[PDB]
Amino acid sequence: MKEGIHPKLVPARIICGCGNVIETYSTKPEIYVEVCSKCHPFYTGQQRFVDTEGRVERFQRRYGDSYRKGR
Amino acid sequence: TAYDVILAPVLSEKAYAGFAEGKYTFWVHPKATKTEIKNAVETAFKVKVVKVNTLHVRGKKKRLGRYLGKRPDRKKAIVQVAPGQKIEALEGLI
Amino acid sequence: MRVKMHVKKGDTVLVASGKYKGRVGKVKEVLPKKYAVIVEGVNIVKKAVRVSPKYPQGGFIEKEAPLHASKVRPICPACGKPTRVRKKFLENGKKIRVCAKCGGALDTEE
Amino acid sequence: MRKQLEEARKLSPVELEKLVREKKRELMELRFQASIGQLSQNHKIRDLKRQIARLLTVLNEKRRQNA
RNA sequence: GAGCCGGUAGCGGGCGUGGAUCCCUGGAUGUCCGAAUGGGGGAACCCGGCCGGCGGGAACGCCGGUCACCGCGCUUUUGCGCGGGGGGAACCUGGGGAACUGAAACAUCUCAGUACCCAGAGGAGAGGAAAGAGAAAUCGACUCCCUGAGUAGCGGCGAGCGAAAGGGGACCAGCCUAAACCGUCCGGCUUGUCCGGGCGGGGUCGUGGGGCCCUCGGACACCGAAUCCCCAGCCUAGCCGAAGCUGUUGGGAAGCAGCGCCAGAGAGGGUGAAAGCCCCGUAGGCGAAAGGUGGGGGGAUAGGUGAGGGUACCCGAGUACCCCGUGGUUCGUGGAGCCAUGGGGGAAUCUGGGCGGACCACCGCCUAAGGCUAAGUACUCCGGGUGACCGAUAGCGCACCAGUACCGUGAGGGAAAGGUGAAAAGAACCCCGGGAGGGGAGUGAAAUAGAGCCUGAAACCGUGGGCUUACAAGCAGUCACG
RNA sequence: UGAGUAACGAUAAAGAGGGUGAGAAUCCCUCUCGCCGUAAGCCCAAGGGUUCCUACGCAAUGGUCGUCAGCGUAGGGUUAGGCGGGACCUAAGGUGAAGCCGAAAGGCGUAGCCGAAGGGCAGCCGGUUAAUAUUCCGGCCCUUCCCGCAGGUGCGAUGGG
Repeated sequence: MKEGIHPKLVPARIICGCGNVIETYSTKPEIYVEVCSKCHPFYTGQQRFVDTEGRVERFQRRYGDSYRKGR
Repeated sequence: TAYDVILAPVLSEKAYAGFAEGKYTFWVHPKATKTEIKNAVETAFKVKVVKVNTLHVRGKKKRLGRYLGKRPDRKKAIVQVAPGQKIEALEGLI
Repeated sequence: MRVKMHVKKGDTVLVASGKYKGRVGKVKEVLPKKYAVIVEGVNIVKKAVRVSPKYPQGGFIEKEAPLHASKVRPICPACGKPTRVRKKFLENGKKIRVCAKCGGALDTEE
Repeated sequence: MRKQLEEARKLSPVELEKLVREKKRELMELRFQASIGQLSQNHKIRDLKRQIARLLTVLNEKRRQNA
């Protein structure tokens, strides 16, 4: 495997759909977006001790970095 | 099982002429090494090995009628030692 | 009629045939039954060559195939086969007590 | 031969392990029969091969007795 | 139990009740191949090492072993034991993700998360211990059935798709992990007291546990692989086993006859023409031995639990809530529950925090966010059985030397043909003639059943005959007279 | 069915004798024509997997018989110290320890390797067989390489040149 969170995963199924709204207002327009898409996170690592990459993945890193820092 | 014998005699006019000089016509295993072909004739059969030649050959010609068939795997190997003997016990039919 | 079969080389009269009056069989055989009443040959005109007897319509032919023996001649004709008196160790013989009380036995015979 | 195996049952090492070689040869003889004899020999060729197996076998299977 | 040396009959022999065949079980070498593993490479080729062995010592080949590759187990001495990885008719779960068609347009919808493709999976899967549920102030894994209306439901309120609770019933089992909290021993850390390793305790079940004190505990609950044994059954091989003759035509009879029996077995199939009692090891019943496997039953194993009270407090993923995003669930934003996750921000310990019913309340229930979970439906490639289901251009396209030939480069698609006849006794010689062929014979109850053959028609080709027809126009033909 | 008409793979044409055999314009021999000849020649390399050779075989198939036959029945039969290739090489290309990427199967490719008429790399004539052959024999020939010997020596990795 590759581009999961590494601890975990964000390879989400991605469906994209909309159009135009006009509802609480009154009239109703047309739109519909019966289609599919994609939507995904971010790469970057640092250090164990000495000479190190890391990799892992996005959002957790703001948490994520400290744990290994916490060892 | 790694056994010495590797061959059966072949029967050409030339093979029949083979003994005038000492060429030796043998149906053989489809993977015998010349050295085996040496040694087989040796300790299994007792000579000073000299001169060897050998022929792989795919099988030749057949029918039955109702279906189809062609002759299975075959092979030849030839040789003649210096002393001029041996196999005189073995040329005997001709 | 498989690896298992029936009557030994045996001694037995038969019935339907156009010959009836049987006795010894000769050689029982495999899936096609194949045995010899040692009655009724034909000819087969075994070619002409001296490798054959020279002037054929050969004389020994014995393959009246069907099972039909009135089995064995102990003192009876046809019988059912019951089974065995055994007594002595590994004895069977499926000796036939039906009317007559014998197996056409290996002891007394074949 | 009711007891083809017994001597074969008896032999324990190379003495057979070589004997077979000669004993193999006895059958090496049998290919010589393009048309030199090949009469009653057709049995003689047959299950004489069979013993050899056991000669393999007993070697093997006593090499199994060995291991 | 005793005759055999596959389909195939010849041809040359043998071995044999001092079991060979045949079957059944474990044996032992199993060429090459392919995840593929010594190394590459056009599958069926090749090239070596590193040991020991043959060849005339080694220069030359043979032998057998060992020679990856991942990921783990760790033994963190270049490595050890050990892990997988291959598929395989279907099977379902994930992950992925399609139109035309249907809308008599069609882009929303639909069909439909179908089809397909991978991933994974085991003989089942998956789910499965309740942040239920919905309304009694319930129930208490779930799935499978059928019901539950296709009503309650959702929308270009077009065509549609389509529940759950409840109720019945099937099987009817539930427990493991993190909690500095303590001890522990161990690692780092550095002066101890941060984190990390194991071990104990706890590691929940429904609001409890953690700790101090007091009554406390004086044992039954058997394994949801806890373990093994035993009845454990298939596997295989089996053995029975009842009981008619005689007459008769008859090409042949077990039909007709006559007289007879049988039996917890008159299913069926077979023997030259129709057998309950001739044969079929036909079904009644019984075997079987050691294995090679395992639910029921059984036992021991029972890890693992098996009292309430007191003080306040340290306790199931930090990331749930919220916002914008799409997902599911019958739910296409309509006000939009829930569970899902997209991003975005971001709180806390049983004074919780979520719920059900936009939102608030109040009412009541529940205690979330680390996992294995059987037996229960499904599926039928394999085996066995079954038959108002089928007969040889039906049935798989395939019934016996085929999905092989053939064709199509390849991707593929995709043939035709069964039965002579009691058995072959399948035709010796005879003669015509090159031979095939044909006649005699004789064979056989039938060869006008003799091998392209049971029986064999259809048109289409002949003769043999019969009747008529050469000066007339006519689809055809029907009627009238000869 | 039309049809024994169309058709007969070429406008580059043989004849006759003699034999053979059941039976020959087509088959075997002789003889004379004819035609190629810048190929309808000899030769290797792809193609393919048997003919070729011998006997008998004639219905088959050869687009006609056909005693012939590349058709049949079975047998026959080609081997390399140096011919070609493989145990050497490596371009593109392919491959793939890394390395870095994909919903999932994937992506590329560092290093090396795989892969030719490329390159490097050890000869030739005659002779006899039914058939093959510069590998069979004869003559001649040079071969990387091993051991054993002499002799000299600075030697030693595809490492760097």
